[PDB]
Amino acid sequence: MSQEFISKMVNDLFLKGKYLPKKYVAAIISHADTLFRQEPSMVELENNSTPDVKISVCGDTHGQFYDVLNLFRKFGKVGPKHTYLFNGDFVDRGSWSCEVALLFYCLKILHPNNFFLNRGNHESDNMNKIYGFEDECKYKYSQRIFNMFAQSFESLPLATLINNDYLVMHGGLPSDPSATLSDFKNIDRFAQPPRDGAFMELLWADPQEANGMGPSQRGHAFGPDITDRFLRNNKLRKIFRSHELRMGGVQFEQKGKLMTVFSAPNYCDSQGNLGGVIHVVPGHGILQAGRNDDQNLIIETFEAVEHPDIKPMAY
Amino acid sequence: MSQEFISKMVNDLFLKGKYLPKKYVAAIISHADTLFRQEPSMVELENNSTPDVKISVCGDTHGQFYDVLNLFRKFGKVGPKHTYLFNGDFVDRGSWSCEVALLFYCLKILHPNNFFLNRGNHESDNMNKIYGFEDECKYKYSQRIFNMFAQSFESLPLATLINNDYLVMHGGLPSDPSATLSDFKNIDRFAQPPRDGAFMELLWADPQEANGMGPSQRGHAFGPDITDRFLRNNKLRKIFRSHELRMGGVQFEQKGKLMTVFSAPNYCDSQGNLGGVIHVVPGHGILQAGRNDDQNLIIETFEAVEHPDIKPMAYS
Ligand SMILES: [Fe+3]
Ligand SMILES: [Fe+3]
Ligand SMILES: [Fe+3]
Ligand SMILES: [Fe+3]
Ligand code: NA
Repeated sequence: MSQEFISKMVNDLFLKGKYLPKKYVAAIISHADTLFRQEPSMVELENNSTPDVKISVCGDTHGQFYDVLNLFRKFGKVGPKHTYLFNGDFVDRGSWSCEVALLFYCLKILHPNNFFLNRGNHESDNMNKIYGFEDECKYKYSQRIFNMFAQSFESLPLATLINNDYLVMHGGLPSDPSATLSDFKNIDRFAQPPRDGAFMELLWADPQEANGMGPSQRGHAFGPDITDRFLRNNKLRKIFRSHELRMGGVQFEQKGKLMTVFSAPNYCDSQGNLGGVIHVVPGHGILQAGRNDDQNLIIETFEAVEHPDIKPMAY
Repeated sequence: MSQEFISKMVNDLFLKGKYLPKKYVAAIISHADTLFRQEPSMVELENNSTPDVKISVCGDTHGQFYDVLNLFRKFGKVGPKHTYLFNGDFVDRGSWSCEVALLFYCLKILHPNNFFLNRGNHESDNMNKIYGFEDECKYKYSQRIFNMFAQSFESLPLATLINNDYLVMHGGLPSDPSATLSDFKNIDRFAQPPRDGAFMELLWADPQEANGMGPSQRGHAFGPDITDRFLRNNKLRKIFRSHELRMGGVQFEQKGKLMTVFSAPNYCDSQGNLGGVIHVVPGHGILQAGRNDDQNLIIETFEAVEHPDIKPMAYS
């Protein structure tokens, strides 16, 4: 694996609407799978000690390869100076789910210490059957290749902690006031998300602005009182999560205790929304009234880009 | 991965009729899969340069965990002084196919340079469906774990070459007089065995003592004239292969040009056969009239051992 390999794959193959030989796909899915399996259920990251490493957090990409690429061209390439985290939901809906999954896997292999993924609710069997990926995968490669992706999904961490300040999961928090970091750490993640419990809430829960807890519009809703309690109990600053569309790519929520970052711009070729990113860069933050109250954070946004004459879920 | 990890797995888990947590199985199958996938379709091994590394070749084990263990207790453990190669057909028929697959995978991870596998015809979807592994795997673990094993099978090399003298595949040779080592080397192996072709012949063909080629008792039969031609064309000494039972564990065949090693003793709790092994140890061979004519080879054999009150294919 080399940057050379990714460039040819991206430029020579995926941008000409060609697929990788099935032997490479398998090698990639398998090497990525092995890497993530060595990782704890909650990855712990820091750049306090390494001043000039920028950590970026991105949200849903839902197989929008062309925006992912743009995201990379605008915000910079993954490297020793530049870690990234994708907070799940990178497959389904978009019609280049395989191409995103594969870049991410390659990147994981090439920069195992500068590239990170949380599982999102769509990196699951139930979701892929319904929402696109399975069909796209079977069409482009095979049932066996799909199974390989599906297995790899069980290996993805459920949450990632940054600078002991920010906790990041695709969905939200459990409403259990007992819940702690070590609870998330010890989760038996190599399986499908369960019906109830913190495993599913990490992947399914949405915040609300009302206090308390309740059923969501679609797991559960959790109010700013639940977030606050969790943050102070666990010596954190904020929650970052994704799982919901935000017209402005990232949204400052729950009186600052929470941010949603969503990185699938003009979602479903329809929403005309921005995608977002959250640089954690300690002490070089850029404050804005109503968007960022933290001196370690830069919030940027990005617009959708053109993509080939293909529908969403074209498979 | 450590020898510690294998010993607990073997002794504390598999010998008490318990299974590994599904998370370990997946990790193991996946780390082994990755390792083999880095390997060429024909692996090339040598101990000429490293005098005191013994290379052992074994044949079919068909999920007979207890004899595999014994094999290791008799012949010695895999290590920097002691490479091993299993020549396929380690799953199916025997009722501890998962346990053998898993030791082999662990061993591959622990000694990636001292442990080697050729794919055998049973390390395929068609065979596992019919012959036991799929049922055993689904019963003990899950469909997903079975698929993981199945995928890993596509990564296993099709042949292995030793000291540029001995060529080792599970089944046999193609009858194509063009066939060369580089032909085997360049095979797109990550797939199921095809209907015709050198891919399938490496895994399915049987030798015969009559000259020429023909349909086998079950791919094709290949005579001593085909072997000889292949050996001299390719600057080799012998073929080693497995895929057939031999009452004496290893058999010297085709006027010395070929040997069958088979390492599943008392096959199907029925045959009362010996299992075999072929040490290649350059210049410390032990010659026997009618068994070994090569000063680089030691042929040993081993007897079957007791195993728990379980039938063969107790899950099919
Ligand atoms: Fe989503
Ligand atoms: Fe989601
Ligand atoms: Fe066999
Ligand atoms: Fe066989
Ligand atoms: Na792997």
